[PDB]
Amino acid sequence: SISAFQAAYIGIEVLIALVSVPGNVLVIWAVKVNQALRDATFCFIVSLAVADVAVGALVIPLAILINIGPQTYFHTCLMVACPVLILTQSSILALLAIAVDRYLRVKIPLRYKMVVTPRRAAVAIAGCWILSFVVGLTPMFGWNNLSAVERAWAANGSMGEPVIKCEFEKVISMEYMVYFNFFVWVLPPLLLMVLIYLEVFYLIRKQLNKKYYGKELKIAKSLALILFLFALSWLPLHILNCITLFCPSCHKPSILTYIAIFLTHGNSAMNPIVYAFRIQKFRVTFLK
Amino acid sequence: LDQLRQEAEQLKNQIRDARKACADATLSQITNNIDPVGRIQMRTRRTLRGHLAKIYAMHWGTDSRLLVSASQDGKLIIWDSYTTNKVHAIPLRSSWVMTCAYAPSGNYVACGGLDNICSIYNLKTNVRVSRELAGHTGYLSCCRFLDDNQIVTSSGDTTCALWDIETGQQTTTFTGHTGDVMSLSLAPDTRLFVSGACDASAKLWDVREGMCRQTFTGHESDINAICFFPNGNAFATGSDDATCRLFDLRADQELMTYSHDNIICGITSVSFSKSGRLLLAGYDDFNCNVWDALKADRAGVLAGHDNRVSCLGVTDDGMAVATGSWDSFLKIWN
Amino acid sequence: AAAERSKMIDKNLREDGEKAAREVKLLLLGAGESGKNTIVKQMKGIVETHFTFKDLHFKMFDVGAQRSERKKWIHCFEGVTAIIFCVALSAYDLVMNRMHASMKLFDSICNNKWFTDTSIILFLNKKDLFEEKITHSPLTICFPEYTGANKYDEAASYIQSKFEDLNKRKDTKEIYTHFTCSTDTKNVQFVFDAVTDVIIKNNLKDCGLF
Amino acid sequence: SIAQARKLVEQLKMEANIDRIKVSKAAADLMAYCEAHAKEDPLLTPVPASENPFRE
Ligand SMILES: Nc1scc(-c2cc(C(F)(F)F)cc(C(F)(F)F)c2)c1C(=O)c1ccc(Cl)cc1
Ligand SMILES: Nc1ncnc2c1ncn2[C@@H]1O[C@H](CO)[C@@H](O)[C@H]1O
Repeated sequence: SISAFQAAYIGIEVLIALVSVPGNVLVIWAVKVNQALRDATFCFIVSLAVADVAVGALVIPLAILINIGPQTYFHTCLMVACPVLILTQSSILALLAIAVDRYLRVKIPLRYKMVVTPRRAAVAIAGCWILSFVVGLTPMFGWNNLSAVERAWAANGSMGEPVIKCEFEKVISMEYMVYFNFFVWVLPPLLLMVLIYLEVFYLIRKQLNKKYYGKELKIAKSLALILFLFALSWLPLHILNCITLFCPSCHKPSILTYIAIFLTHGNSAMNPIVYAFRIQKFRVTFLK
Repeated sequence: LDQLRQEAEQLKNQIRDARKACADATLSQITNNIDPVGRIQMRTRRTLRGHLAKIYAMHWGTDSRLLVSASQDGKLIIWDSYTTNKVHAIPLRSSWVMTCAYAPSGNYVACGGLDNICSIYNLKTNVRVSRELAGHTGYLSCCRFLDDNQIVTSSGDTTCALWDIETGQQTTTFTGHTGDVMSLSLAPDTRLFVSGACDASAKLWDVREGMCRQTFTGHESDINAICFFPNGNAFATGSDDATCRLFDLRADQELMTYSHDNIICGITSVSFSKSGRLLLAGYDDFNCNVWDALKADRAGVLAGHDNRVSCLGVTDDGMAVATGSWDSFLKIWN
Repeated sequence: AAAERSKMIDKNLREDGEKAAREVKLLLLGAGESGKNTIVKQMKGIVETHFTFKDLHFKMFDVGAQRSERKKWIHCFEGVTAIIFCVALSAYDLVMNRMHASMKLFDSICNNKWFTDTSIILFLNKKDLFEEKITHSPLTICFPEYTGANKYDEAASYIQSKFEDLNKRKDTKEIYTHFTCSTDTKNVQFVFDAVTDVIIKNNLKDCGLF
Repeated sequence: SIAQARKLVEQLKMEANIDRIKVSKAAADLMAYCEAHAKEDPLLTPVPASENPFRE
């Protein structure tokens, strides 16, 4: 039995899915039909597109399945909820990898392609995906609400495995989502991207001061738009998780949580239009 | 200077009347009755990967298995096309190559370009330069082996030359073109060759007498490519005016034009299949078009490259065509 | 085996092909008596000059020897990092004019099909010989429409403005104009600085920032 | 310019005296070659997989 705002949330989520799966598969298709896009930067961008097409196709239906909340065994609900964390963390670490790649293109520009080879780009992509799998499988490594819900299952008087209404706050402990997901693997990626793009803009503006103000303002608008999309997507949901853990006698509506959830998932809709669509090689591949 | 040009003009008018005189029909109406070849859908059977810059030339060996390729990465690669194995990778002293050739014996390759040098490489010694044929004053645009001992060359200096490789001398020179010579093609019996130039003319040369027997005009712009019909009695040209034309030696005139209104790009390379029925041509529009050489309708398209087709060739046994491209790959089709 | 020979040869291809991909290739184009020769003395058919400056390998190809039409071999240099163009300032009166032929040459290479995205390094030469020859004759012999005081500074900046504004691709390529100096260090240094600016802007265009 | 022009005249002089055949005969000879070799042309009349060396 869905609510009134619950139906609007599922509608915005499937709208986000129908924007995020064709746009990201266009980026992957344009990489495959072109040979000049075999560089290191385009490996990072197709890694972001793989992570975001997995978000648009496998995190949207799992999030709607969690939000509807069917009566479900506990470990079945963990195996539903953990691919959400796996693939969304893959999105964040891919964004940090593109920022480090853009930082190396401006910092060491002459010896860039003898430092960042597609072999080293491939092990960096594998490192980001292995780290995202480690983070998302932590709530199946024994950090989960299972102890609290089994004590309530024993206090209820039922015997055996606890079967619950499968929601995200019921199987994933908020100590994981605040102390380990946000404060380690979401907020230091956001702070590193802010520091890197400040230094990228300083090095760009130092080279362009060696007709130029318009290009410098366009670069600053492009960098600030990228940082604003990451912050608007990932900070509202995690501020609400920090509110839930730190003030428990502290009320917030459920429509506010639904709004924050699809912001997190709609990061992956706006990724092919601010990362790959800004490249001129991608645009002349799109129209052909 | 006055009398000579008027006298020459009479000669031009007389040849035109003579050429028309024996034009009792056109190839198209003679060949209207035969069955059309129909659509040909050649698939890529191999993609030869390993060049790291534009490919400008290739040539099949006479064993129909080995082929040599020349690229602006400074490498001459010999491929075993059956296995995709690289047999040799020859490091070039100058990377600005425009042509390569495989000797019919399999013992030698040749290569050259903007260095104005035709370098001969002995494959049966690693492979080392055995001769650098010097003497052209413009870029080397084409070269073809009569045998291991002798190699005919074409050059941007408007001349062609026959070289004795052992002694290193131009033994016969071929002058008379008034523009850059871009391509040449050896007759099957190797006694004649034809050349194509940027004066929009083709010229038939007799190797041992050393002069031009016949000259074929008709194209509206540069001839980038030329290839003999397999019986040695005709040849085809490819031009920047987006047309191919078939020229007959004994009738001393054009027989057929191969073009489509929706084809506006230049032609870089042409070759006939073994029976002569198919004329395959490489185009600036990234595609290869396969023409029915007898009826001039397009029979098929080979669309597998991301940049200009710069070279192609059909095996001596007719089993395959290779295409080479500026996008750094070679593909084998049949 | 044959696949062992194929893999050893393929290893040498990737090794030597990236070793020759960290080297800046600079096409050198100029007119006759335009000062191409002086530049190659400073920094050290087709002649290729190789020099290493500040751990950067530069390959400079002087293709002026070829007398053949450019349209048949200019596509071999489509991948050059930049084009070094040498202009003789003193040759604005010499011989249909030499500077007008050099401007027509410049406006052909700049607005080529292959050079749309490749920046052009512009070198103006003989500025010392230009200083005496600007008093014996005005620039009205070269440019009739010129209306300026007969001093080196304004006239040089006017000839530089004439050479620059022939760039129809104002968005995609940049012309870097340097008057050649007697100091050997300075001329090579400008080339390194111009190439670095080209490499940085090429890196920025692959991000999507530029 | 005169010396080059005289050289051109001799070439055409040679070319003017040659024997030419009629296009009707010329075109027939080319068609006869194509028909006689049609079965030995693997690109015209494709061969079975096993016979084809590249993809058996
Ligand atoms: N993560 C971020 S950062 C900016 C937006 C955004 C918001 C809106 C909104 F209507 F909610 F205000 C609209 C759009 C736009 F793309 F439609 F313009 C983007 C989002 C999304 O979550 C998002 C929401 C819906 C869609 Cl389909 C695509 C993305
Ligand atoms: N409080 C929450 N309620 C529901 N889902 C949440 C919550 N916090 C995080 N998530 C999930 O975590 C993902 C990001 O790690 C989101 O896409 C969302 O599905």
